[PDB]
Amino acid sequence: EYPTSVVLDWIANYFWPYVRISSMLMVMTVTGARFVSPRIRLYLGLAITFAVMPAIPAVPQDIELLSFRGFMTIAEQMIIGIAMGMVTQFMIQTFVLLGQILGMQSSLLLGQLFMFLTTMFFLATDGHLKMLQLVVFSFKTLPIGSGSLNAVDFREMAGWLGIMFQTALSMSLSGIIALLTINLSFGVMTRAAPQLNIFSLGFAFALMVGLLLCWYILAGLYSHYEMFWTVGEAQICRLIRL
Amino acid sequence: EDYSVTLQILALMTMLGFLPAMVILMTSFTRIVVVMSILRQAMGLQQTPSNQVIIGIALFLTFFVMSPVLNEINDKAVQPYLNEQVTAREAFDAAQAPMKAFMLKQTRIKDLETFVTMSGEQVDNPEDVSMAVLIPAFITSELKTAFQIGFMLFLPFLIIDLVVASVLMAMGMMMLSPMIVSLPFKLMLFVLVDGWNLILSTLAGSFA
Amino acid sequence: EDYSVTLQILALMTMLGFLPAMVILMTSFTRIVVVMSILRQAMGLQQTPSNQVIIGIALFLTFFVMSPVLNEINDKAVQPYLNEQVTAREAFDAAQAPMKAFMLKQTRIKDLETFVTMSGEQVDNPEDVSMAVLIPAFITSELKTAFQIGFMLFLPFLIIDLVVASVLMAMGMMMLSPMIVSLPFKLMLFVLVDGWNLILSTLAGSFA
Amino acid sequence: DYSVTLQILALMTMLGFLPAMVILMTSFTRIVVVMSILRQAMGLQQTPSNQVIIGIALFLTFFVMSPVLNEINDKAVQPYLNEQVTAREAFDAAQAPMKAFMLKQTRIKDLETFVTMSGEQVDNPEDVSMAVLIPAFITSELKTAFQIGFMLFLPFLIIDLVVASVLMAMGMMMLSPMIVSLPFKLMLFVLVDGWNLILSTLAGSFA
Amino acid sequence: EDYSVTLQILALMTMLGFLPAMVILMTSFTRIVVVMSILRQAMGLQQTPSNQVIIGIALFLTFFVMSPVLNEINDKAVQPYLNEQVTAREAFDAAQAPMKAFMLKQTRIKDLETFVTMSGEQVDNPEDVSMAVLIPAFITSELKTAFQIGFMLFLPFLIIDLVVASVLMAMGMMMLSPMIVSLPFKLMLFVLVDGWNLILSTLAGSFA
Amino acid sequence: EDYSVTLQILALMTMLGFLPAMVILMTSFTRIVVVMSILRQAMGLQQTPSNQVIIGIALFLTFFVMSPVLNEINDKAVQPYLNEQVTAREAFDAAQAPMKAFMLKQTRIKDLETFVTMSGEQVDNPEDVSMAVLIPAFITSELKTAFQIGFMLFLPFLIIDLVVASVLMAMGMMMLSPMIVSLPFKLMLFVLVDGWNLILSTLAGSFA
Amino acid sequence: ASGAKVGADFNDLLTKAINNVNTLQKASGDLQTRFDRGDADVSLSDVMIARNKSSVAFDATVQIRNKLVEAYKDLMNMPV
Amino acid sequence: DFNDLLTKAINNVNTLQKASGDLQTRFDRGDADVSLSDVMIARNKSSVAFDATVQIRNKLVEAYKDLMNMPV
Amino acid sequence: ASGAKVGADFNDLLTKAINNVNTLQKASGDLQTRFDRGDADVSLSDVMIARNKSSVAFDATVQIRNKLVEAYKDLMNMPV
Amino acid sequence: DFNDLLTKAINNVNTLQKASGDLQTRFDRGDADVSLSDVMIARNKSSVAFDATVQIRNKLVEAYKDLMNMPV
Amino acid sequence: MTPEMFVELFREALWMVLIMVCAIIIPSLLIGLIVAIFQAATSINEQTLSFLPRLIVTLLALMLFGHWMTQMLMEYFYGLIERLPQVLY
Amino acid sequence: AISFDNALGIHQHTVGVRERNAEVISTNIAQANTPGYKARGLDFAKELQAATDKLYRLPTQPDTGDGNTVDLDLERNLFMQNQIRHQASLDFLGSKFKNLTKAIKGE
Amino acid sequence: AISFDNALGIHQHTVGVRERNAEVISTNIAQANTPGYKARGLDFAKELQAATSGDKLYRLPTQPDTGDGNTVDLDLERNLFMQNQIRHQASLDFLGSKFKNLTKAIKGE
Repeated sequence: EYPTSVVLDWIANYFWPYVRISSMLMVMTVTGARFVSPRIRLYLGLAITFAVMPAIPAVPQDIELLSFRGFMTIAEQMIIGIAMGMVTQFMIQTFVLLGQILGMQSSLLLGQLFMFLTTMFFLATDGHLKMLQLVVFSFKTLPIGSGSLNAVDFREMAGWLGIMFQTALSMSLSGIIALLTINLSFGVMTRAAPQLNIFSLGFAFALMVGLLLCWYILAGLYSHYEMFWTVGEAQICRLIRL
Repeated sequence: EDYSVTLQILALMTMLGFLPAMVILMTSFTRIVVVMSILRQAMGLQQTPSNQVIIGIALFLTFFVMSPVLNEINDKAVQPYLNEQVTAREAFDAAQAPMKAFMLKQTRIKDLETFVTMSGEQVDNPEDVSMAVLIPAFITSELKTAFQIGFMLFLPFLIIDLVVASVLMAMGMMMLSPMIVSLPFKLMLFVLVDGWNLILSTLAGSFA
Repeated sequence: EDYSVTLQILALMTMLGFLPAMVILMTSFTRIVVVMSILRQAMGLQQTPSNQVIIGIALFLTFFVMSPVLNEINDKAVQPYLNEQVTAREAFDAAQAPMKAFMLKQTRIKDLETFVTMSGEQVDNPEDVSMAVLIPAFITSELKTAFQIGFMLFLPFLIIDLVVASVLMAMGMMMLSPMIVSLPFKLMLFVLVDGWNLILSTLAGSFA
Repeated sequence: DYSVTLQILALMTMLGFLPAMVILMTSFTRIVVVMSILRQAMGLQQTPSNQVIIGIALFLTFFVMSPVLNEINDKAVQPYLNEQVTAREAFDAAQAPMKAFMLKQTRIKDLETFVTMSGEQVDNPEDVSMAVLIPAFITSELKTAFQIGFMLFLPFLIIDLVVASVLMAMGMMMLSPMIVSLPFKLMLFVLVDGWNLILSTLAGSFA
Repeated sequence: EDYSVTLQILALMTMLGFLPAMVILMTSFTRIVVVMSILRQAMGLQQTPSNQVIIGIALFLTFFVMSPVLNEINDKAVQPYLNEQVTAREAFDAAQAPMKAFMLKQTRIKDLETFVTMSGEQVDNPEDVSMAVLIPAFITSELKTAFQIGFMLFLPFLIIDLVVASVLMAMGMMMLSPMIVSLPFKLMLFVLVDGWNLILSTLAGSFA
Repeated sequence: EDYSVTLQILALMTMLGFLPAMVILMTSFTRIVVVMSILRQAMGLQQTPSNQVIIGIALFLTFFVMSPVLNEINDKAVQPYLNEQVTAREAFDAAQAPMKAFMLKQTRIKDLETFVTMSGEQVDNPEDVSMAVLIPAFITSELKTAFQIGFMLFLPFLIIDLVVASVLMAMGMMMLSPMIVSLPFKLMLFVLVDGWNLILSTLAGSFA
Repeated sequence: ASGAKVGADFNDLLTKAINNVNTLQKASGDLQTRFDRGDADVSLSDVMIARNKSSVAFDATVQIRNKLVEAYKDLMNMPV
Repeated sequence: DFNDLLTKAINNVNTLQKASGDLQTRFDRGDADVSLSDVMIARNKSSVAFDATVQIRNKLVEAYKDLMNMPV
Repeated sequence: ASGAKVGADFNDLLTKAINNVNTLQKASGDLQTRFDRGDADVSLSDVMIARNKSSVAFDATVQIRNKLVEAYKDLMNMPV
Repeated sequence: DFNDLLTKAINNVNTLQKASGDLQTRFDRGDADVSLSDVMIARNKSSVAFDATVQIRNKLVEAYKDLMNMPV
Repeated sequence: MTPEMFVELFREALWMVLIMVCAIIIPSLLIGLIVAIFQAATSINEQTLSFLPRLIVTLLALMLFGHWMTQMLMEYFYGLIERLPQVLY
Repeated sequence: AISFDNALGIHQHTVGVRERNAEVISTNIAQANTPGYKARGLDFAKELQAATDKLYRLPTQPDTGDGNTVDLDLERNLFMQNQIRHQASLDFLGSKFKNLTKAIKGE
Repeated sequence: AISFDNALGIHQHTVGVRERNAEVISTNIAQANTPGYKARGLDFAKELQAATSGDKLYRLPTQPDTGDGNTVDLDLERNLFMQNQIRHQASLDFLGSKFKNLTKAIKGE
């Protein structure tokens, strides 16, 4: 044999799967966090790619490492990885949306409270393991050589903003109605004497009830997360055509 | 005559370095972000959608709308170049042309006239104007177009807020802030009409 | 005895090293950037146009308005230098002369007066002043000129903001925030007046 | 056995992979992440600085993993210096103490996920290959560090919510609560002796 | 058996490599930087004192407070080593002893107890712990001490911020930012109290 | 006695490495930098003058205000040195004296007193203190002096903000932010007073 | 085909080369000590040939090792 | 003045480079009045000067970059 | 299996190698100075063998130090 | 005393360099009472001392740059 | 552990801040109503009058509940620390 | 392993034996004319065993009354062979450190 | 474009042929004294063409053999071996610079 074929193939058979894996990690909720150093994340991507190597099919040998076609392959591996990563960011920020709408309606940082708890939901439900299982499955059903995200995948991923508001409103509709009715009830009941008004007195009353309602929101938030994850996971499988 | 392999690699790496500029100055990224900036500003949420997801959705939206032009570049320029059918110099020109055509489809005649006189050059056809002058005219048209769409998106939310304020004042409670009451109504009406899907149709299809 | 080829290259590589300083201090980049910054803050949008787009527009504008001086450098200092007609020392002077003349046309005599006294050099004619003195005087004049233009563009948006607040206070809805309702009108006025094309044309015409 | 010239080259090469071994096999990963999360918990951004954070982790990862280094020394280093064992056997004799430590500090679910992804048939958890155990170890340690770190975040988030609501109670909607909460965030950490409490639990967390 | 000259040169050339680590861990540089970092955040200015100036003053401060330990090292270890009175190991031990006395003087017992138990060694007196277990205990003690000092300095500026914010709410102008209207008073308090001298004096005093 | 040519080059090349440190610690760069930051904070714009421009003006001004010191360095140190009239030892000492004299003239007694007691040295007169005890004291006084000048400039913009805030509150509109309304007048006050010439002249004149 | 087969094939290529280099080094060592001890069946020409090949073989081993480490050091300094 | 100092220093560099180049050309074209020692002393003389002006330029640019890259 | 015990053990391992290098250098220097001073019962082969051993031993000491210092710098300068 | 320690070390390096140059000048002038071994010994001592001076300076400057670039 | 246990932790934390904010605010809310009803009875229409009385009791409440809120934050931190084993097991 | 004893092989001892052998041959040539001197031979395998002696050479021709058993034809050939083999041992042992240093430094 | 063939040129095939020629030349030198052995020649142009995409030439003696039959002119073999080594060194420099320039462009260093 000529040693060029052996060495080049392994680099092509390792880095190209790694790029998709690494690109998903940098956009992922947990592995792409600001707390972890890039070096720890880099080693994690290297270790995952090495371990899941047997399940990854051999890349086509037609495309050369030093060629413009190989350059396009690197870019389209990232696009697949970022697609999975953005879905995870969409879910967590939707809960951040849920936290801030309650806080805004509470006459008021509350997004961080929901963001941290939703991160715990992601870790406790083994969401990170499922994403890693999804990306290795992507290697099977969406081969590296022939295959990339089409225009329909971009439009479906661009339509997730409506998914955010609809899901965030659905979670908070019961609480937001409660916030409005008590504030309207407080307004009408104290409207008899225009001397009292509310102003800052209304600020104190609104925030106490808003915090209390957030206590109710956290009581039944887990069920909403489970339904939300199913919607997000289905979108991810649609991207990888599984 | 054709550039050597070493020089072609240098040009390729250079365009990768300027890649963020090409997205935000030549593609549709500027219009989408500005319009989505208005939508976040129109509703009572200040930073609630957060900057990360807006850019990520904008990037995916651009790849959706730039797919025809990107595929046209792929077919006309990349395929002959990969098959070694054409030289690097003409392949670069064959890739530049679809970008120029797309920027012409999203610009205005008045904007081109201002910059072509500003550059102090001579031309008679808009089709062969230099890309250095087309870029400032393209984004200037994009900013004006985005403000038009954003203004139309801002009106229904202003409509809802004014109605709620009038209702509260008419009921006599001059003490309650309209923003807290109006926010769920703005969000509810944004969801039950599926507002984002409508915005996608009027934004992605606005280029054509 | 012109500078040797090795020293000539060393000088040119140093000038490329200070290229950001030359653009941000010796050119029209600063005034355009500041005026765009004031206009962005004048409206309700905080950073909707984004910083990269603002600088991207300014870079093209500052290249177009300085094309005459750029050509004058080429026609008097570069082409004679390449054709082996002028000493490299002479060519450097021939390139610096149009740049100094342009900076003097956009400077204020008060700025020159204070910096000449600050440097403590006995110079009378306002044309043979050193670049060490001219550059701080020029950038000071550009900042003051940008503030004047920024105030000019700010006034119409202040008029809209006061009218909306006054009208809302007339109806007794003091709790309603004027900023949320004012913004669509600010976008409205700026777009039917063709603001983006207008401001960039005036900024281009300002440097004269 | 490999020649003397080659086996000198082998140890010299892997002598430069020592940082690699620390990050993804020993307790350096969990402590740094917990330190980084707690640093973001207080209003200070880089006051502890990266170098001090690393220096504490390096001392901690030596005290906590000291039993691991003891077994490697007496089972691999000592036999090799007495010519009682060969190069490959000594290297294998060092993997076993470290593979045992990594295996016990991971989550079953993560190992179950990774063996499925690696496509190897292993009947019992204690026989998994090191190629699949290393990514499983760091993935589980990341989850543990995030879960431990964010629980430390909660008391500092409690202070932020209390002070922000109090400021909003008086109508002072423009005063930023973060600058007001910063002095109290530092006080909570020093009153509970935080720098000793987290390290004591982190040291005792491993096995 | 004294080491060879080649090893001794190689041994103390390695100390220069670890010199930055000694400053940030075994010296007073850690506390001084932290206190001035919190002091900067206490005032309205975000990064006006600048990192380099903060480090510069800290380096001068840590040099002046560590002079007795540096003098003791020279007069106990360096001079006998240069005069061939003691060997290399004795000189190394003689240099370490004053350094250990300084760290143990400014440490906490509980911090020492925490680390001796984790390491797993017998301790009956404070002056028996190895430097490997004293370094992490010392920096932990310094961070707690630095936080306590920073808290005290923060309080007077917090009082001003609360007063000025409450006064504006008394007149009813809620939209006016307290931060802008409080910065001149925060700066002035730091002036007439002469903070830059007493705070540095306390930092020097706190170590002795 | 006199340092060899190889050692003289090594010392000179060493000082080039510490040139940035000497600019921000031993010159007028720091005070001018701080004042512009406070002046920028006083006005509504937080990043309009731009960091690069502010440092650029600070570098030009510190060249103008340190010219008497630099010329004295040239005359006293360099000219005898280049003509072989003084040794390398005398030239370095002759260069240090004018720089020390400049820092002694702008320092404060209490700041000198603070570090002299901290350094533990026996000093009879301020005009002979060591360099290591003067640099921390000089930068300390410059920071304090910078705050006093910044407070002077902050008041006129603060008064405008207070005036416009109370006028808006009188007319009953408690939801309109005074910062937007005040900004055009803050800019105008800096223009018709010719701020960019008045402020810089005072800063240059503050070292005389 | 899977990616593990390519990795195993690359691993066997490296192992085969190391064994070949090790075989030459041991072969040279025996021929050196056979001629050095005084055995009359060993020719100085064959000994010099043996140690020439082993020296060249090991030098090739050093070059490959340095490139592998440099690539790894390049790899760890990447945005991620 | 300091400006004239900077100007003189550079004019010293090109004078050494100009003198070195002339001696190299005279020796190369076969002139019999030029010795190799004169060429080697001169060409090493300009090499040290040009290396010195490269290092000084590098240090000054690094100082400028450090000063301009600090938050104000 | 205590922190102090292992710390002493690796210190004992480290100080043993340093003493071994020191022994080779002192032995090399002792052989050189006896041959150089004129001692008849000292062969040049023994002098050359010893000083070659010391050079290799000291070269390993410097190279191992560089690996440790670089490894220390890598862990301290990482972007946490 | 630390100031004395630094100057004394520099004075030792400067003294060695002066001795090295002194012997080279005497030997090159043709002085009879100068041996090449002393010249080579003297200049080797100067080379080692100056190499130490450069490396120590580089270590201190590297230490300075690490501290100043630290984000506070 | 399980996501439900995390929910219990976050509800417990939000419950504590509700107790913290209630102890501070309620003294100010009562004074606000007392002044407002007094103005209504006396037909006094100064909207900004009842700001200092709310501020005074709010500051007094913080001083009065200084020890209790401390003891409670520190013990909550210790409670979480002693609950870390739940995570490790 | 990885010790100088194994890295150098037996080439560290052969150089010494070739020096001792050269000394003995030099003694034999010098003492060729002195009567009563018996030629001394060195057994190579003995110093091999001493690494891991000083024998007598039996003449091929009778003496001539001197009793000296030194054959100058034999000594010159044995000195030539020892000198050639001594240089080879230096080459073998010298390259042991050259390879050893290249492994450590990697260059 | 942007391919290793279009980048390296014929400097990769030339090196192999130059090593092949050295093997042929060294064979003639070694077999100089073997009677009946005929000197072997190599055509560079044909070998380079075969290498780029993919018979026995004998050297005519200048003088008759002395009876053995060997037509190896050792004076010519040394001259050709010296020339082959120089041209092979140039080819390595030519091929080595191809990789250095490629690495320089892909990294901008």
